[PDB]
Amino acid sequence: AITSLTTNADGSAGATVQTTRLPGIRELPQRRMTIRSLLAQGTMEGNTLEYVRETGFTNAAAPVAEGAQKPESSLKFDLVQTSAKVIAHWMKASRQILSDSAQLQSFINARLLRGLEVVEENQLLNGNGTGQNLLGLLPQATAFAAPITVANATAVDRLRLALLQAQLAEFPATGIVLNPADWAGIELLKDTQGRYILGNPQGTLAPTLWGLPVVATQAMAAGQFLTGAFDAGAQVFDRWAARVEVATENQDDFIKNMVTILAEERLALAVYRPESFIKGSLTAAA
Amino acid sequence: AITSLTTNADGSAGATVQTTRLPGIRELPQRRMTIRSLLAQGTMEGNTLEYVRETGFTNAAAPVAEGAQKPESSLKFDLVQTSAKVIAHWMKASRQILSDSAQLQSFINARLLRGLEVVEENQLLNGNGTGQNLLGLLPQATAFAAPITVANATAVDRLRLALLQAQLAEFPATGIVLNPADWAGIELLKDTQGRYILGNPQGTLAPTLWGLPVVATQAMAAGQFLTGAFDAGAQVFDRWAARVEVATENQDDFIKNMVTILAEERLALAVYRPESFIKGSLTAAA
Amino acid sequence: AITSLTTNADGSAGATVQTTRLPGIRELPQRRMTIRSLLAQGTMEGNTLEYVRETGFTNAAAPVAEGAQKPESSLKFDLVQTSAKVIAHWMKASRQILSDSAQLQSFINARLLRGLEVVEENQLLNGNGTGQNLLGLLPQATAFAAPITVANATAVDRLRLALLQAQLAEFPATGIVLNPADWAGIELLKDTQGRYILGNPQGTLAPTLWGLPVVATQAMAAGQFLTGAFDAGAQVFDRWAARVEVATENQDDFIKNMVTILAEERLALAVYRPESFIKGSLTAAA
Amino acid sequence: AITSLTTNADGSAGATVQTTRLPGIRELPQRRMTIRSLLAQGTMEGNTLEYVRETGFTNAAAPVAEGAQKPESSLKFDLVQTSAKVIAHWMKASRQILSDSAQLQSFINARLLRGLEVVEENQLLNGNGTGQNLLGLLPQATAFAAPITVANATAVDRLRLALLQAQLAEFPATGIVLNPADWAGIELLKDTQGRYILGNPQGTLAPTLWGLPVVATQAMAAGQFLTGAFDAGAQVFDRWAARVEVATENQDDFIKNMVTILAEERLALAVYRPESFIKGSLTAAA
Amino acid sequence: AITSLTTNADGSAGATVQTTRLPGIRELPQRRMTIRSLLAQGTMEGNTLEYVRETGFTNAAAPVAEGAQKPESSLKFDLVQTSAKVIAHWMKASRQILSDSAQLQSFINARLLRGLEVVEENQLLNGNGTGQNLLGLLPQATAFAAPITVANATAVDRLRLALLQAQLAEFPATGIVLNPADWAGIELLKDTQGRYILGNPQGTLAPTLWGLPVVATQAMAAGQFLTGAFDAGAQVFDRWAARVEVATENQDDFIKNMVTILAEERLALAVYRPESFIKGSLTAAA
Amino acid sequence: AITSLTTNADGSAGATVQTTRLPGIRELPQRRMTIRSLLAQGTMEGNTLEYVRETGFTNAAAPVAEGAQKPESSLKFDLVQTSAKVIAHWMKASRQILSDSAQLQSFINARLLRGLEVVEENQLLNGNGTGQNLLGLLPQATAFAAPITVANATAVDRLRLALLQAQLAEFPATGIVLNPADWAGIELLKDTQGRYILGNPQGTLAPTLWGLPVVATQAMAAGQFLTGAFDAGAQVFDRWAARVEVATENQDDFIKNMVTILAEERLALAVYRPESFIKGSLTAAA
Amino acid sequence: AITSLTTNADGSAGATVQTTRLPGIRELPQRRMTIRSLLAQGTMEGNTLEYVRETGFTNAAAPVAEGAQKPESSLKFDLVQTSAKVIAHWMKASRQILSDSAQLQSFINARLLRGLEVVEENQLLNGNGTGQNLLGLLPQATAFAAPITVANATAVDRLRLALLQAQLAEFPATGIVLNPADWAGIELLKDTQGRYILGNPQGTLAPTLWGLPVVATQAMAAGQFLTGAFDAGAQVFDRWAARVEVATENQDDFIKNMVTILAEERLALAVYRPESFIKGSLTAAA
Repeated sequence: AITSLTTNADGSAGATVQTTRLPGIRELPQRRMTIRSLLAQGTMEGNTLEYVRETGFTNAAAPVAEGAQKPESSLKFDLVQTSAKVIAHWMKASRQILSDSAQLQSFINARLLRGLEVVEENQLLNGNGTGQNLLGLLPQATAFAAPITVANATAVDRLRLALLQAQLAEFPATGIVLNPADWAGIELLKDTQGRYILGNPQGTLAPTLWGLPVVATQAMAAGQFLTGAFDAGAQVFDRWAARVEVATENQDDFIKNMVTILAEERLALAVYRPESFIKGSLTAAA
Repeated sequence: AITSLTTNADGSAGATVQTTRLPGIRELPQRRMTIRSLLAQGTMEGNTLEYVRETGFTNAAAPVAEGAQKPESSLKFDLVQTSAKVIAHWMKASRQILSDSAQLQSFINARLLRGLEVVEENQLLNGNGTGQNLLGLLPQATAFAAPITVANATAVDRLRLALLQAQLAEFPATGIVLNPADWAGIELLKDTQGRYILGNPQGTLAPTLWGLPVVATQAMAAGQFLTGAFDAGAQVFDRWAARVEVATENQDDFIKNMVTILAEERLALAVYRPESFIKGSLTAAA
Repeated sequence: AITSLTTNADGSAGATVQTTRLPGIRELPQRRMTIRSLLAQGTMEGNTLEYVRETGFTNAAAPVAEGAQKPESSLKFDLVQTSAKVIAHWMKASRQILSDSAQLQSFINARLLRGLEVVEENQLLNGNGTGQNLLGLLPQATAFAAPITVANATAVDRLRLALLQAQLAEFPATGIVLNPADWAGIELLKDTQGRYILGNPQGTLAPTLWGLPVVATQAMAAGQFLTGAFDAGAQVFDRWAARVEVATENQDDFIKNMVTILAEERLALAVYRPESFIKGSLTAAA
Repeated sequence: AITSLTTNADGSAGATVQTTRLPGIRELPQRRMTIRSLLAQGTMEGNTLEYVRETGFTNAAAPVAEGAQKPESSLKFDLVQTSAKVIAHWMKASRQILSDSAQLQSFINARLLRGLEVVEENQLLNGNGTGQNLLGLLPQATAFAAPITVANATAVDRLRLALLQAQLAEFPATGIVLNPADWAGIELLKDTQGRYILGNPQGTLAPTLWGLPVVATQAMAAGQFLTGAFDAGAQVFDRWAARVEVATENQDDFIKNMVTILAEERLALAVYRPESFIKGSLTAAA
Repeated sequence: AITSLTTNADGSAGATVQTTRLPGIRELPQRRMTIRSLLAQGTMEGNTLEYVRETGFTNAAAPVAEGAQKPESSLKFDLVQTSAKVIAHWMKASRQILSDSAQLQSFINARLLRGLEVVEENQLLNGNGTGQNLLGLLPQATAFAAPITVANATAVDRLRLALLQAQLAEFPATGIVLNPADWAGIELLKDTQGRYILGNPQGTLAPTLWGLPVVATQAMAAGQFLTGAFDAGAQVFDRWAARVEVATENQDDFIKNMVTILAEERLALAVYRPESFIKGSLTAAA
Repeated sequence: AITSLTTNADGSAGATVQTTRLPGIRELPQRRMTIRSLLAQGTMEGNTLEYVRETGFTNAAAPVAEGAQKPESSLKFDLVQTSAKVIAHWMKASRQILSDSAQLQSFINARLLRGLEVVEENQLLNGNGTGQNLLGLLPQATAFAAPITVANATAVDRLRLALLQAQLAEFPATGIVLNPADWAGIELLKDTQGRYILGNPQGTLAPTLWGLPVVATQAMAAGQFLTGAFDAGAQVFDRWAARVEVATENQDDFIKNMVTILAEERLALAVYRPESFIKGSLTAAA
Repeated sequence: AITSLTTNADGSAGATVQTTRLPGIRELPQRRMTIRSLLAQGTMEGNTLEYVRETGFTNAAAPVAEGAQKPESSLKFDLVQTSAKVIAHWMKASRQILSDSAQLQSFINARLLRGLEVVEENQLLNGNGTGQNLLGLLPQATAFAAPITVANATAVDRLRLALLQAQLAEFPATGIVLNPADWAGIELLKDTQGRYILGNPQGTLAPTLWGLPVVATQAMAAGQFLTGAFDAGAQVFDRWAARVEVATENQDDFIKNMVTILAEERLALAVYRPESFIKGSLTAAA
């Protein structure tokens, strides 16, 4: 009998129907990439930067008599330099594949310059600074030392101690950065009875601790926190931009009907006062 | 000794009284069958649907030297197709038994309509997908792994960990489905002193948890939960509607005084994102 | 010396003073008779009541191929019947004791039919139904089995578990019935510190719990509870009414100057769904 | 020189200054005497009051078969009688003391009238009943027994248990009476942590407990409480009123220039239902 | 060289600049002296006052038989006398010091009155009465004995027990007076955890306890308290006033150019009820 | 290949790129300059200030007998002197370094001005007064002796004891000054169950304790407090401004090509009440 | 008679002549300041200056075939730095002398400037470079090596060979600097028969040898010569100028009524190509 089969037997009649194509493409998810918005921004017109910073001030001012002579003071200075690194990548597509799927060219243009961001931020936060890498905020900040003793340390108390330590250095903190896996663990704090300190099973938690903005990014290792003033403690200078270029004659690609697409960034980072950033671990690690 | 006895003896006279009959028919109780309204609905034509998705991205971006070769990158696509299945069932009623029960016809119709919903819900929840079956949400869900370690196991804590794991993969959750027994167990959580954390003996608990709606259904085994975004994570495409037909000449039924009544639905299901659904145990089981 | 003494001594004169009688008769207090108003009321005019109920519904719906034969279903029905019982009692009094206290007859008439309600309620609530008794709600409901495990055994927890078990049978509860002593023991619930969870020494506690009304009748045994929906679960049919009648020649009471008074009830009870009633013990009993 | 001295030396002159007398007489304070207002008031015209009360009633209503015989019930009655007692006292004064201070007569009259109420209330509350005394509420009140069990013996728990015991006998309570010292001791109740339960150091406490008015009188012994309904539980009948008379020829008081004053009350007390009053001790006494 | 020295050497020139004088006199601080505002005021015209007060009342009223003699009562009276004392002092000043510093005249006048008030309050509060002293409240009030027993000795419980002891003698209190060094100790009460009972570190505490006003004065000894009804149990009578006299010829102040100033008070105190005031300590004193 | 290398190989061309200098100088932070604002300010037009105090006031004011000489008493006065002191300093700059870096004249002026105020506050706070220094508030303050004894020594308890000791001397306090480390330690105060007393992780703590404003300054050593009244307890008199002068011919600086810059302040301090300041240690130190 | 005499005799009226003074001051002779005019001029800001020098060029250009490849060339650079030096001197006069004659101040200024010019030239021609000396042209010039052999090698022959050697490196010479004594000795060269080598002494032309103008200055030591391209091989950068300053207040000059005048200058010298200068000795053996 007539059926939906598509074989070569009698009464197949399966090719009369056609498949329906659902519109759109199921794209992969992307992260938030909020690190760059914290710091200040600027431009340069070269390869290296240079700035001068004060280092000392004696201030030998004392009360003096009527006939005696006043004492003298002095001061010192120092110089700091940096450098700019470049990150780039390319991708090659044939000519027949293009102009067949209309929304692919632009698709690639959206997938290239996005991939520049991720690595860039991974360079901005924790870059070892050796080779062609960059020097990040995390491997350049100071360590966590307790100013005052507390009998039983808690993850919330340790952050307040870090704030106090940053304030004793005349550098008030402005923001906190830590892993979302730990910002959620903070919501799961218990007393010795069983109540919740910050968590609320029938609500949500605002992103604020001790009156300072707090941010969670996947680029931070689990069990670490970085606190301090970001707007006035560091800056990012853009030498080049995130432009995307198309080349149709690279190597022997003209006589093989292909094309290549390239993107590059060339940014740089400067940290004026490394002692205004505190980095530490949330766990005691006894 | 005239009594109400009906036995064949002296002075029985028990057959004079006639028993009365209470009107109406008492039926078995029903369930809710409320997982279809969670998802989205749509219409289809033909037998097969197909969609195109992105299945990879390399993003091999890295810093480069001044005169070195830039790194490569690549994309990858895939096409996934789903088919439509038919669910149907019939029963056969003698012609003489009808017209003696004036309400049997509507009862049969209602039972046939209700019988499709149960099997539809069972297939939508957890269907093997081999043969004529339909692939359901539960078999495609990812396993539950705790991102962090918590001191004491609690259903609220486990649900929060599941939400965190959902959020780590850039797939925010929207709804929770769990057994009503576990909801009652949650409502009976206490302290070390003996107070109630969420329960209210002089009231009732609202149906929400961690800002996400929670739904209780007997369709899931006790000690299991399922969290995800149903409004966009899957869809149900209907080909036919629930239809009922009555036949009097099927086979040799004209010469046997019988009728047949048959019902059929022919729906189908499409799951865009298998990784956006999390299933697991609400108890530690360790 | 004229005094108030009433002896045989000289100058007693104490018998001239009369003693007066306080009007009215002081009688014992009565009960509330709460059970009967909970259920539904009706009238019957026979000896036996019967109704038809569905017992099975074989669902065999399943997916099928394009050229495969569809499955079959089946139904069943049964009849359930009950009967009407009679409770009655009489009282015989002398003929001289009447017309001496003119109000004894009315007192006996009132008490004779007022004592029927207590036995009627006791039979309605707890009657084993074997022999001449009536089948009550208590011996026919289902025993309390814990659906989920709870570490500590409190009365409110067991009540919540009973409501959960009732809901698991797709039968929501509507009322709770238990002894007033157990409802008073609930107010005296202390923490480990010494505070009260529900009670208020300067106020009173409303007769509600978990959103369900609670009734405390002395008819319920101490240490037991019964939960369920009463309006749509069972009914009581009144065949006869409160009938009180007098007789002067019963037995040899014409040659003894006596009289007899009689009262009878002749009610019936029909229970529809024994699965919607949960009976249990408030204590752990283990 | 001239001074304020009053000796025989020269220039004393101190006797020319008199002494000012402060007007009025300072008096001892007064109690409240707030038990007579709890009971009902009545009048009697003889010496003895009698009333008939309907004691225990046993019904035997039970289900019966088709031809079996019906059960039998019975009643009982009792008659109780009371008596009237007299309380009086007199005081003797001289005629030279009178007519010197024109306010001693009214003072003695008021003192004689007031001194009766103290002993009258002492008899009404706690009267032995043996001899010429008057049987009070406390000797005939019902002892305290625990219907249910409680771990910690706190006074509020004991009062609630007493209210429960009164309610079980179908005799609701309406008032509580106890010593003010015990009320203050109840005020200073502590948890295990150290906080107050009912006492508010910056405020006061309302005169209610468990929804029933509470009265603190010095008449009740320390460590005792009496609860029940007072309006319908007893009555006081006034044969004579507070009567005061003055005599001059009494005994040989005409040749001694004296006078005598006498005061009499002659009240009586009747208790209808002796089992509606519960008496007990607040302490464990174990 | 020219300098700011004042020696006899060359180039001193330091005497050409004068010293600027800051206006006003920096004075010593004074207390409040609010003891006299607690009691009532009055005016007397002689030297001695006396009042008459009832002392006792036997009230030997008892129930009597029909023909028995009735019991006899009795009463008493007493007369109590007071006295008036004088406190005064004087100052001697040279005639040339005045009119050189114009404000010394009023300064001496104010100091005289302040010296009068301080000794007045110190004598009113506690004077042994021997010699020319005055009889104060401290050596005349009744000691403290706890009517009941409390497990934990806290100052607030001791004050409540003092109020109870005042009530048991039928003398309600109106105010409490104690050292301000103990108000802080009361404000510093803790739980067994570490919380605060009364005082909040972020506010102020109202001066009230158990509904009675609290007065803190340095005059009361540290560790002692005194409570009672001040406005009705004592009074202060003013024979003379606080006038000031100025004399020029005292002994030889006319030929030695002096002047003298004198101040006198001449007050008296009358205490009616020495049992309405209770004094005691706040510690356990064991 | 032309690159950015700077070696002696071919195609180096690394010397053609010049560094860029960021404008401005990165300077060290200030602290608060907050002590001066607490005290009151005034102006003087000389070299020495004086004021007059009254110190002793004997008070006999005793009760006197009739005909006896009244006792006498006396006053006292004295003068207090204070002198102005000059604090100043200078700095020597080469003539070559000036006019090469344009921003050194303004920088040096600003740093001299800022270094004046640090010594100003350090001398106002704790100066021993010997030599040519000032006598500050700290050495004139009163040691901390606890009036009462408190079991648990908390920082807030010690502060309350300080306010109590201030109040006992008729010198109420107005402000509190302590290290910010102790303020942070006060924020992290725990119960025994692990909760917070004053701290709030989702907010900030207002600077107020016991109704007194609190300022935290690095000037106080760790663990010290200086409770007192500042506005009316001391004053600061300014004579000279904080002008800055430049000289190009001081000594032999014309033949050495040098310049000098000088700054002078010449303030003075006058403390009226040395007894209203209580200094002490916050830690138990026992 | 009346003659122009001065003796004390008749006539002799020659003491009324008023001998006239010729305006202006005749002065010593000075050199012509030749060296500075040869080199290039420029202005500099700061203390040190840097410049980039090209130190290689391959220039692999060659003819190419029809379809052959092309060669590459490449380059290389480097960078070098130079500092600045200070030359100054001063003189002091008495403010009486330079107030009597105005022109002496201008003469002093001119003499100071001329001394600065002379010292500047002497440092430019030959400086050690150690300490604060400049690095002149002479200590940097390359040695002299004869490219062509000659028989007798007189001074003229050696100079011609030096010009040939300078030309053989694409740096044509522009002048010769040598001592005036050496130039005179060269001009007085005698032939074998008695004539002059350099033409005849009748030529009225500026000094010139081999078509190049010679410079006869005493700054260079006798017996040596320097040749090269001054106009494009060396630059003099003026940071400051030859200004003059006057100071009236100094070490102690205000007391002694003196005044000081200072003249000072800063300069730098840059030698781009040290191989463009040939230095040598005119005598072959020495």
